[PDB]
Amino acid sequence: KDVRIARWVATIAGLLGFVLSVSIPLLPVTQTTATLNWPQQGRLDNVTAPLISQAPLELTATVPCSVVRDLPPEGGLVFGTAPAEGRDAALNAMLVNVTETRVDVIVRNVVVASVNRDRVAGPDCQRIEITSNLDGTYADFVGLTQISGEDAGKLQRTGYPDPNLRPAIVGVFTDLTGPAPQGLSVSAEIDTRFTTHPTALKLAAMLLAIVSTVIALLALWRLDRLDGRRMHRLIPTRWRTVTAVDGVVVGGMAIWYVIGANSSDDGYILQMARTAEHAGYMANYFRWFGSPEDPFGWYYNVLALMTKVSDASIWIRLPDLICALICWLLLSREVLPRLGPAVAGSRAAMWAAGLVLLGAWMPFNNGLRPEGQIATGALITYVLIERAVTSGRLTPAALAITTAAFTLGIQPTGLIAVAALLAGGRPILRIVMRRRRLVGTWPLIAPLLAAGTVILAVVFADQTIATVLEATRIRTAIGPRVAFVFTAMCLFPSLFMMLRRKHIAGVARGPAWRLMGIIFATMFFLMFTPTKWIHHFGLFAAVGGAMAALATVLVSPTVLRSARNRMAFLSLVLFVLAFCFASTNGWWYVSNFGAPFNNSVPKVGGVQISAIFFALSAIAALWAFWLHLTRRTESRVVDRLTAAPIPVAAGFMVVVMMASMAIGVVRQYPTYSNGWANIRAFAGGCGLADDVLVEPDSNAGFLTPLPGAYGPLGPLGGEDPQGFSPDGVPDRIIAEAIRLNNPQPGTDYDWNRPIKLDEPGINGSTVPLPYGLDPKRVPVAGTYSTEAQQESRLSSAWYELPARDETERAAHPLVVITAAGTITGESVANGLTTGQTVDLEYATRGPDGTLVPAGRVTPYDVGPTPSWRNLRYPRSEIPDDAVAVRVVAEDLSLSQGDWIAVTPPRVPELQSVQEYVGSDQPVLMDWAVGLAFPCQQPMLHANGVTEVPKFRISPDYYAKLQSTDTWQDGINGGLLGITDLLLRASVMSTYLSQDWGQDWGSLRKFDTVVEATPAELDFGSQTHSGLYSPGPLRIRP
Ligand SMILES: CCCCCCCCCCCCCCCC(=O)OC[C@H](COP(=O)(O)OC[C@@H](O)CO)OC(=O)CCCCCCCCCCCCCCC
Ligand SMILES: CCCCCCCCCCCCCCCC(=O)OC[C@H](COP(=O)(O)OC[C@@H](O)CO)OC(=O)CCCCCCCCCCCCCCC
Ligand SMILES: [Ca+2]
Ligand SMILES: [Ca+2]
Repeated sequence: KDVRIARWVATIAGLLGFVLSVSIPLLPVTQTTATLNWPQQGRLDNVTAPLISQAPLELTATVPCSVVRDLPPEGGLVFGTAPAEGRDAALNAMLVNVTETRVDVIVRNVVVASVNRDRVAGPDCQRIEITSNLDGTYADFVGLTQISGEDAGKLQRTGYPDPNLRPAIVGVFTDLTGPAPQGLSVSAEIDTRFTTHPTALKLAAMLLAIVSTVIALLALWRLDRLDGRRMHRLIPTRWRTVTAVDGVVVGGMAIWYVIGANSSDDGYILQMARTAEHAGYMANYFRWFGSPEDPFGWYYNVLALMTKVSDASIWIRLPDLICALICWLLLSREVLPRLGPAVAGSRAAMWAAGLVLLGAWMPFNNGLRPEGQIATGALITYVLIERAVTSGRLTPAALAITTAAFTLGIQPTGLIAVAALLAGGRPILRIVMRRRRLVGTWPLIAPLLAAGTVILAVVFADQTIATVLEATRIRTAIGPRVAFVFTAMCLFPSLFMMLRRKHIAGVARGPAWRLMGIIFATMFFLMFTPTKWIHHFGLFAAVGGAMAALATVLVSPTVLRSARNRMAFLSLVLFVLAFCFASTNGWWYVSNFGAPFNNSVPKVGGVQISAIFFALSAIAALWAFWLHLTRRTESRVVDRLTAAPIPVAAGFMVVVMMASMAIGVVRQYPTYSNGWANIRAFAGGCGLADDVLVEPDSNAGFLTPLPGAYGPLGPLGGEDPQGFSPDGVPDRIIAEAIRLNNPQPGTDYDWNRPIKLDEPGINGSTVPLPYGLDPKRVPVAGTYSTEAQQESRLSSAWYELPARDETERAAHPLVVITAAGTITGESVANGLTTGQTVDLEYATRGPDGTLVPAGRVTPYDVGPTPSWRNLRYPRSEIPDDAVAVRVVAEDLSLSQGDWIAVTPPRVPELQSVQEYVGSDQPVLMDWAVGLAFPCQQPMLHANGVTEVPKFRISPDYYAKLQSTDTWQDGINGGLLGITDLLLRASVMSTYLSQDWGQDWGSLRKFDTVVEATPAELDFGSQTHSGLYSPGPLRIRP
């Protein structure tokens, strides 16, 4: 017979799936082992090898005694794991130095083996053995002994047991030259516990597990088919017909996909995905020491396989569109009819569902973070559980358990899906205790275990359990957007109306209560979550639309035979809308450019709009009170107003968002907008790089001074300069920064530079200059003083503008003046910045062959005050009769903090970012700017080692200072330790093509402290047990 066959098959297949799937984590795996030796080509030349883990698994080194005899009297590095002139190299690295009397080994601010030099060069000493491993950091000087102290007579071994004392390796640097001596050699064993590939056994077990689970579910299907019920071959009318709500939702989703905003964590996911295939494992790439997101990481591998085609924004986030359409179909054609005949008979409920799904999908679930996919999985789970309860079969329950497992394996906030299994638990238990009689217990229970457990074969493919435990150890040791509450405003009324009246005429109790309990359970899980509650709201997009479709029926006049309650509900909706129109931080970093309200709350007329909604709420509530006092019923006006409040509210918010985005596009057309760039991607577009402009050499367009008799200030002051002095700038003023006395991460080389220069400029200046300006070609004038103050003027010489041509005039849209002080100028974030006057006065050549002025131009001064920053003067605001131009500066403030400093102007020689950086140079793109710079190549990493970057792109000042500098600091596991220790940064002069007051971000050039070349690593392989760990990593002292 076939029933007994299917029983046996189900049992054996499910048990095998459970066993093998539990065993996948503990099974062996092949790891590639890299190691690094510094003398490579038999010559003493420096070498770079930036480890992303900021420490090796072990280090050994051997140094003869003769090398000390070869250096000069003032020797230096015999070797070091970072350059001696680097930033905090003596705090983060190993250094073997010779200070003219002592041969010192300095591990991180710790002096191990400090020994005289006249002994090491003697005839007794032979070698120096240095070893840093988990057992400690020790150094032995063979042939010698301790002469002084309590340790006298015993060997010259010295050091400390501390596994957190292992150095940070970004190379092997020295000061020696020539051939290599016999014995000098280091050996670093790099940590590569994450980059692996499976054995044949593990792979075969995973494949057999998936096959057996499929076999078991097929056999359980053949067992569920024992009842005479069948699926009819015809499709129903609802899946065949099409409506207008379908068109509205689909069109809105498409238009928002192209034109609309994007989430905040996009570059995070994109850079992880792009670097995963070269690495060999999904790394976070910004934090936590190259540790993976592998326990919740398979969607990222889907994105990584997608990146092999293109990295555009219109392709990599197609899953959002797919999942949106799937949610809409499953919600309109499987969720609403099963709630009852009332729902799916009305149109208002369908409009409510569609519009709420739109409004919740818009700010959050358009991007790359998987919140919308989680919502889709939860909806699929609910649908399959309801189909199981209705049809009485157990296969959709198993498929729903599988879907819940995967939805949890996307992101830890997928536990919402599991809530469905907690709601539809007792029905499935009833089914199991009902079918236990006909067929036994194990044929049913085994496939469910196999379904729940098959996720371990996908989640632990390229990883083991020890790696995951280590990654969690690091993540726990180190630390860790319009408001929408349609969810709550729809959960409260449906809840109270299901509690008030027991049974509703034409509505199902079970499905509604299950949906409501799902939502309450996940809100419970989320209030315990340390992250802010409002950020995780895209999970309630589809289920929230379902609850809205339910709520629009439980408040209509067909059930609520009282007007006062409906007016109260209207007051509630309007109060909610006011609370959502007030609390809005804005949009995030590229959608907030052309939006109407960028630095305020909405304000039309003469007072904010939230006040108008609170006022409408007040009228509604007082009207309800009057209805209560007149004790009337069934007034036609209320039946006209309270026909459908929720769809009207949702449509209002939808139209608001779409209008904001379309206004941002039309107001900001030729330069960057999300929609314009995405439309441009089909034609070879590259995003913000196409619009952003940069000066390769920031001294290229300095204008020629006309002839004149001038003073010691030079041509810049001019014929009566008062209160301006060439060295009139404070000690430490730098480019786009403030130079706090205590340091910060991710800072340029200008911070730690000296105060004064060794050689003065043309005029008697000593001030450093920001953007690579050579003080032998660029004068300065400033008014800061310390003995007594005075009112200061400056009116420079007429600087001859270049020429009168059209192509040149098109390529040269600016005249720029570098200045530091409190200067007035327009902007976007904060317009009309009050302060002192630095203006650009232009001329028109008279008929006598002589000059005479016409007017002035006011700048666009974006950037931190009182930093060295570029002041922008467009050439569109200048008449084409212009031939000459001068600076006019006034200081009418006797306070010691209101000071001015200026340089001469320049018509820069610009070009785009894509024309200079290209798509082959490595770049350190922060986690905010990856979706606008897709064509740029990030700094990959493979086998523990990274690539030395040549550039760094970053967001605006406050975001760089508050978000990225702190996230990927070296103390927390980021990449800026490597760059701060190995490289020296310098900020560049960048502009945006037609928004001269917008702060798109910053571009920084990296230069090398010392000349060096990449390393030739040595490879091998080892097979592990699955539970193997070579001790813990270094994360903390
Ligand atoms: C990767 C994501 C794939 C999602 C699949 C969703 C398909 C939805 C649209 C299909 C068109 C159907 C037209 C049939 C028209 C039709 O006859 O309706 C098919 C059936 C309802 O059938 P009838 O209406 O004939 O049912 C009898 C009733 O009329 C009487 O009550 O609806 C379903 O069961 C749909 C749900 C399938 C869901 C299966 C999902 C299982 C795979 C899980 C994927 C996991 C994703 C992981 C997380 C991201
Ligand atoms: C009831 C059964 C339902 C179907 C269950 C899924 C079927 C199995 C398909 C994936 C097995 C993994 C691939 C083999 C594993 C293998 O042999 O290669 C393991 C491979 C090791 O490669 P290396 O470490 O050399 O490099 C990989 C790197 O290049 C990328 O990280 O790592 C991967 O590529 C990670 C796999 C990502 C997996 C992406 C797929 C995620 C599942 C998508 C389907 C989920 C929805 C299911 C609907 C219910
Ligand atoms: Ca791997
Ligand atoms: Ca002053």
